[PDB]
Amino acid sequence: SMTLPHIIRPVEEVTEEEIRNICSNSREKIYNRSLGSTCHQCRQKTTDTKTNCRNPDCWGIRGQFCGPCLRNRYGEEVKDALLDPNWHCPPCRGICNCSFCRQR
Amino acid sequence: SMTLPHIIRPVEEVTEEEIRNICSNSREKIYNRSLGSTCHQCRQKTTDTKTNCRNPDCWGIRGQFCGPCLRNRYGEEVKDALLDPNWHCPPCRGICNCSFCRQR
DNA sequence: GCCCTGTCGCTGAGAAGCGTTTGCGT
DNA sequence: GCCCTGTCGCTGAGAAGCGTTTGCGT
Ligand SMILES: [Mg+2]
Ligand SMILES: [Mg+2]
Ligand SMILES: [Mg+2]
Ligand SMILES: [Mg+2]
Ligand SMILES: [Mg+2]
Ligand SMILES: [Mg+2]
Ligand SMILES: [Zn+2]
Ligand SMILES: [Zn+2]
Ligand SMILES: [Zn+2]
Ligand SMILES: [Zn+2]
Ligand SMILES: [Zn+2]
Ligand SMILES: [Zn+2]
Repeated sequence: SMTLPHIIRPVEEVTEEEIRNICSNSREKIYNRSLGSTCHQCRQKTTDTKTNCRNPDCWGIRGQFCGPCLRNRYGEEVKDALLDPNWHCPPCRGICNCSFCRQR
Repeated sequence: SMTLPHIIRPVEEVTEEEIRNICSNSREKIYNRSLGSTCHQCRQKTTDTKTNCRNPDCWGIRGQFCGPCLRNRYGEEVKDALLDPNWHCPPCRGICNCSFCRQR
């Protein structure tokens, strides 16, 4: 299988450092092929904090969104999403507008 | 990867025995977990001859249909499909009416 | 030029087959 | 009953991240 396992992170396990590491400008991202995480929207693998979809039916990394992409494409803040126990990713809500999902 | 490789069989390599082995009644199928092939429509893995999708963009076993399913669900004969160099499976044509594909 | 500082292309990827499985009531 | 002899449920499955990548011309 090519799919990375999806693990749901509880809201009470979100730390201050992770909140401070949410990207505020896409040009300031730090790339890392091993420790980074890929944002579903912009498809860049970087070390900034990204969202975690808490829908049990979600899979893979489709639920991971960076700071700028979540606010610019959906008007939501990553910090609010990380502290929301019922937050579902735009792919799970069927409203993703990335270049791949809006084709069909 | 869980996907079986898709191999396109040329029309000139279809033999008489394979044509004679096309299923004419679903109750007469012979099941075999190792040598059988799965029909996409009825999801039964049997030894009767099934279609081969010749679209290069096809993948997996979605293009394999048994005799009764092809004629009853799409009005096409497996023998005609096997001898058609440009035959595409109903999933490739977006007209599949199996229980999984017609949901969405 | 303006303010809200932003994004898509490409490769290879995209289940399969078991059990609980065989038409409609027009 | 009829003729054309038929089909769905369930489990686990359903990419990810590289390069060619950063708003519109209203
Ligand atoms: Mg391939
Ligand atoms: Mg069986
Ligand atoms: Mg009815
Ligand atoms: Mg799973
Ligand atoms: Mg790179
Ligand atoms: Mg324009
Ligand atoms: Zn992003
Ligand atoms: Zn999700
Ligand atoms: Zn998307
Ligand atoms: Zn079949
Ligand atoms: Zn096909
Ligand atoms: Zn189908």
